[PDB]
Amino acid sequence: SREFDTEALVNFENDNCNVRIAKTFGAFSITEVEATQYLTLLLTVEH
Amino acid sequence: SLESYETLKIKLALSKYMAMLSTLEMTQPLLEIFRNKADTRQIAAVVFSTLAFIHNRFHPLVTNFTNKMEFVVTETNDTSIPGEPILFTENEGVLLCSVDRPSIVKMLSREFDTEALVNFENDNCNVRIAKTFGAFSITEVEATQYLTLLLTVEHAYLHYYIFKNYGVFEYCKSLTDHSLFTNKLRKTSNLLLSKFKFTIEDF
Amino acid sequence: NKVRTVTEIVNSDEKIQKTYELAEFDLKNLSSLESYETLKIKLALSKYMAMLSTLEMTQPLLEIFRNKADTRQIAAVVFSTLAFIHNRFHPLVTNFTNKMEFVVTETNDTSIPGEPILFTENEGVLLCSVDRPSIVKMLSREFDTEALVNNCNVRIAKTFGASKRKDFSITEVEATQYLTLLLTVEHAYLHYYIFKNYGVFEYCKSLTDHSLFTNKLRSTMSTKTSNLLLSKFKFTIEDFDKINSN
Amino acid sequence: AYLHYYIFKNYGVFEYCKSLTDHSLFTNKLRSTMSTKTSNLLLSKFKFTIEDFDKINSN
Amino acid sequence: LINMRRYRNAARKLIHHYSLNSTSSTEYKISDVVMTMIFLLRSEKYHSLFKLLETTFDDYTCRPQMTQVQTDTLLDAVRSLLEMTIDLTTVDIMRSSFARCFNSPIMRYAKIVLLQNVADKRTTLEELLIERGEKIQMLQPQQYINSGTEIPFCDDAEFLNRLLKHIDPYPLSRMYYNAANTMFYTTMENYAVSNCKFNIEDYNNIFKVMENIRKH
Amino acid sequence: PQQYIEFLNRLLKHIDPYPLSRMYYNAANTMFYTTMENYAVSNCKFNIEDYNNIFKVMENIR
Amino acid sequence: IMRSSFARCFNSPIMRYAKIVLLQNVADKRTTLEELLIERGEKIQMLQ
Amino acid sequence: LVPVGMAPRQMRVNRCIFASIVSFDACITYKSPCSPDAYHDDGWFICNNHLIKRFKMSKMVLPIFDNQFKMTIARHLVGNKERGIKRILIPSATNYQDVFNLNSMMQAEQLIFHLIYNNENAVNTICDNLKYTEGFTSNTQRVIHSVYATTKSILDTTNPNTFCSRVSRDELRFFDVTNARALRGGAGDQLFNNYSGFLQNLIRRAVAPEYLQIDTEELRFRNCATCIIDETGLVASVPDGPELYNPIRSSDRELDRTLSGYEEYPTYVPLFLGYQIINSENN
Amino acid sequence: MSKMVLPIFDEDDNQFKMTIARHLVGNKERGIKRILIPSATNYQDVFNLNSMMQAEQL
Ligand SMILES: [Zn+2]
Repeated sequence: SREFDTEALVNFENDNCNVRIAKTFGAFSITEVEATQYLTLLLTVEH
Repeated sequence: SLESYETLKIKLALSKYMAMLSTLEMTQPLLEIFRNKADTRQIAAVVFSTLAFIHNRFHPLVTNFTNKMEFVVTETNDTSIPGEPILFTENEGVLLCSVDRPSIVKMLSREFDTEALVNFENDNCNVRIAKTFGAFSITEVEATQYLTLLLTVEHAYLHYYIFKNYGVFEYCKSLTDHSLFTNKLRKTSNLLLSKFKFTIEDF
Repeated sequence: NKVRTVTEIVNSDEKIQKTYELAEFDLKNLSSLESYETLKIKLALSKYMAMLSTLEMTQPLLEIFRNKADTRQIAAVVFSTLAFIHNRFHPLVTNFTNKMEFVVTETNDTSIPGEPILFTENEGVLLCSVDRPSIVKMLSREFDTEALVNNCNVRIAKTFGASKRKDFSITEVEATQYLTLLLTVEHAYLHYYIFKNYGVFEYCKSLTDHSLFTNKLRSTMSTKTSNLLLSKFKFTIEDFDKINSN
Repeated sequence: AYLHYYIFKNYGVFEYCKSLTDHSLFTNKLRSTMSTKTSNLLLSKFKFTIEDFDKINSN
Repeated sequence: LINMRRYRNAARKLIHHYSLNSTSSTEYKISDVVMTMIFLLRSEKYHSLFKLLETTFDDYTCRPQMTQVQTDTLLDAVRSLLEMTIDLTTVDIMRSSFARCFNSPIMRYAKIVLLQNVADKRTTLEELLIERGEKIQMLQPQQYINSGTEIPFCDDAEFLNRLLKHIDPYPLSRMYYNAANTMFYTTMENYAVSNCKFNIEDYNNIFKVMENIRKH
Repeated sequence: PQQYIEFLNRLLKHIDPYPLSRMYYNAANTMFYTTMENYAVSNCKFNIEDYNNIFKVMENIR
Repeated sequence: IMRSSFARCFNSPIMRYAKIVLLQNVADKRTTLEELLIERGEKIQMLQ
Repeated sequence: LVPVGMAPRQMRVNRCIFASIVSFDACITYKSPCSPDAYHDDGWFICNNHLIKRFKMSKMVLPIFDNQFKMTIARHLVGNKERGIKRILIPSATNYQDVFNLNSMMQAEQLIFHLIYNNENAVNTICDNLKYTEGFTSNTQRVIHSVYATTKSILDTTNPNTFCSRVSRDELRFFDVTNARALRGGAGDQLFNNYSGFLQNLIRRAVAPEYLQIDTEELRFRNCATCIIDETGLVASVPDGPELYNPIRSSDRELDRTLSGYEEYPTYVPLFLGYQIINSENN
Repeated sequence: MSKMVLPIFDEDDNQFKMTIARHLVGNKERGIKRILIPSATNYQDVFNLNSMMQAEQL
């Protein structure tokens, strides 16, 4: 239930605006929170 | 004199563009055509013919040219890019040409400094006096408007050539950075944009 | 400030120089930004009014808050506002997860000045405390619908450049009521956000001094979330310095 | 009024407002084009002045 | 004779400002105070309020004593004047404000003050926090919703457009000013009634925070 | 998507007395002013050097 | 205007020279050209 | 709540009846194709898309005048070689069930047709079947009631004015072949009467009269009739002989050198039939 | 008469465009006023040759 800092933190990522613009001109799911919860449980059970 | 001959050549190129316009046979001046949003077909035809004319000039040996192109006349601010009134996107294989009609209309409607500026000219009063003793038209403003549109479409056509020759990726990168064509002529000579220079300075 | 441009032909040396004063473009930009922000805020306010209508409560807002008996509607409105603000900060969120409790205080010895809406957990779930008398007092205070609020050069330039155009019970008074409620709930939501994400001690410290809001929020708000409603204007207390000296 | 409007059209609304505040800008903003290409101003027929201008200014 | 109507209008405006019942802010002057007092004296209806304010001419650091009938009459008179609701707390607020005004000297400049001397013991924000929080925790939730749920967003875009049109002529500047001053004055009233110092610094720190978040 | 697809000597005389240099000046200034207006409306930063590059012509050595 | 002009004349002393003045004291608050510009322009824009 | 108590709001309204078509199977999402013209407050209560799809008809305007009055008019989309049932531009109440393939289209549209055409038996049959089909109570019942209410509202808007027009003295219309010396005209007025009030309004909006007598002036738009009416309904047939060639250039070098920008006469076939009379302008 | 063109086949490249002119005669003119191309027996009367230049008459 603990709130995760998904949006809060900013981290390095593939951010080539040129690629984004080129793509724009050429034109059941799991959330980040769920993935974080799931990782937490997996690591707990790993311990 | 020599420079006058190059001036004559440039004016001849403008006259050829005029022949293209007459071939299009528009009743209204381009200013009114662009002001009239309903004349979407006229605007598209004008742009396409100008692009084909510029293509022929830039590739004199090449007479071929894309004979069909998707067109969209944009009006909203969010549908236009500053500094690029004409755009060439692709809708997954479909080539779209976007036009910023409000920007075109604004540029055309801008008052020009025809009379305001004074520039060197053939002013031999002796010749004038000798002549005095021996004794459908286009205005300077219209010529200026027409040159402005031709140069705008020249910029658009250069971006289009980058798009076709290199691809959409490089076309976008050119839109971002225009340094590719500081050299320009390196074909290009027939493009008026290679005839002069324009610069901006902090002041 | 200013700039200038020079036109020249490649083969010729006759150059034409023109000068531009950037103030005109500055006015254009400022007018565009002002209009855009006004449109955004009015859109948000209309959306808030529309969702409250969707709840479909017969009475108007002030009458609802005056009707002490119908705590149901008060709680519904408060929660809806809180969720709306929460989503405005996290557009992907359309619910509030953990259930919420609500209580409507009725006395000064039960209300806390300066925080009409507040939060406190019962060690299992969060409870929202509401100062309905204070809400009624705010929304009932007579509003000024006449006086205007406010560089003279750019002011005149905007005056001469910008234009003007000459079945809802809403007047500017009701719009003001809705805006006041939204701002109050936004303040309460900021308090609650600091609480949830920094502990009850930090929540209490924030209540004591809101200044902590600066870091505790700007760490996430200014970057990922729509700016605060108050961001539309810079607010200040009249004669603030002399009042502080007092 | 036409001079004001000319300055407006050819120099922007901010320049128009500044001219309204002070007509002196008219000097350059117009003489750049008026005295050269256009018929002189009607007022050009005479030199006008305010009686006791200096003392009035001192007032 | 006197223009009892103009006197009444000035009295009403001054009373609104001094009771914080109107966000409207305007200039006021000794002429206005005199208007008010003369109207109150002339009006048989408002003799009780006239007496209350006149008593402020003395030490004014005192609690007037009234019967329940007297208090009801005074509240009825005030409520009829301002056409609203009201409270003896507002009565005391007006008493204190008018006492401060009367005691203040004639000055070339207006005097900007804060509400105070309303309802003896000075309490800090911390003590109020402790006591109010204890009482709140004692209280029990009148109503609640379950977990999850769903914010009921509207859907009718035409309805949204109609509302937008209806609100377009409303100046955001005026609405913001009115709302902010409403909240500020209600907070002022709460503090003064609680006899706890108002933290002007933190109240302004709220906007400081707004700006600091905006700048990033 | 919306849409898919002699006397010139006399006209040369018509335009011959025109100051070509002034024509370029007017056209370029119109373009630049419109670009600045669009940038200001969009609140987007402007790259002066890139605009110069747009209208930059290199000179050969012959 | 006549009242103000005649008051100025009457209050003025007997002088060997005429006194050249400007109209003033007609209709309390001093307003600047800039403030007049702002207010009048707003009202005009309101007008249709 | 925001709005005044009740206070019926004012906004635009989609007018084509077929805009209300929706899949009764709530689990199946469907969007009907509507031409934007549907949002024009005009005599047309069908959008261009539905008109072309179902009736083979396209809207059109006929300038009339000093003051240029615009008279609504539809035109043929029928090709030259179409025959038999294909020539039924608007089927009659005795033939629409067959001309329109009720089986091939949605139940909601079938109900719409059985409402437009006054077929109460079919409407009742559909209503009862939907009552006993699928989760009627949950949402299908409400959807059906909404569609029925919309159709009935449109029909109640139209029919009273249609009846007043029928009994009207000032405005008179006669849908027949003005060439009385003809056999393909028949009792066109009787057939028009047989049509429903809303259908009669559609016919009025679509078919222009061959002649038009305004007060004392008569304007003859045609020396012939471009369509007829029989028991089958509105038929895109030439009353006198060979069908008119309908190129259908769209939708479903020396020559041009000479024929550059040059006035061109359209090949469309507008609907001209019958006599119309009016007193004053009433416009 | 006003010149006009009537396309016949205009599908892909078959572009039969028969030419045609339009009446410039209202619904009130009659006789000479309505005659478009008079016969040799009456053209002199229909046209006001005397009102036009002798070259046009020729
Ligand atoms: Zn439709």
